[PDB]
Amino acid sequence: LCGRVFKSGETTYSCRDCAIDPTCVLCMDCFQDSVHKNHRYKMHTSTGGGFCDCGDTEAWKTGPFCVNHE
Ligand SMILES: [Zn+2]
Ligand SMILES: [Zn+2]
Ligand SMILES: [Zn+2]
Repeated sequence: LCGRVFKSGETTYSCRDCAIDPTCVLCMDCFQDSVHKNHRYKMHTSTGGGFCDCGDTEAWKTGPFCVNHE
């Protein structure tokens, strides 16, 4: 599990194809090493205090782990 806490302004990513809902999100480092960079991804600018869902098998229809966290 990544679980990194986002700072305000940080760039993060959801996947329209795989996210169970629009709040499922990856930090940039996880996103870049994930299957979702080749999907219908959607960038989000953090308000601050959200967290990365990399490794959460409940959050992603495919590829819940990036290469770093597999
Ligand atoms: Zn992460
Ligand atoms: Zn990861
Ligand atoms: Zn995806």
